[PDB]
Amino acid sequence: GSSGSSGDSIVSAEAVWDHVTMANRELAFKAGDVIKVLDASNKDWWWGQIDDEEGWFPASFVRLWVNQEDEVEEGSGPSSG
Repeated sequence: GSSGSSGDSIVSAEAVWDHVTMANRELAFKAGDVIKVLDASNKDWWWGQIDDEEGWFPASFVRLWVNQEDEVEEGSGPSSG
């Protein structure tokens, strides 16, 4: 047969940077695209689901929404005469 379940928690991450891919398989997106995490078996490998697009996206290149961490980095200095 086939059965099974698991905690009901939906995680939503946001592409921090453009993750280009030479292959179609990989779920490509642009900084901003919001992907819906379905399963997170691996430690740094989860399957994402986009409105039309679908595939697996890197967790090391995305920023979680329900994150409990705070980083300090903005960067500045455009130019100076």
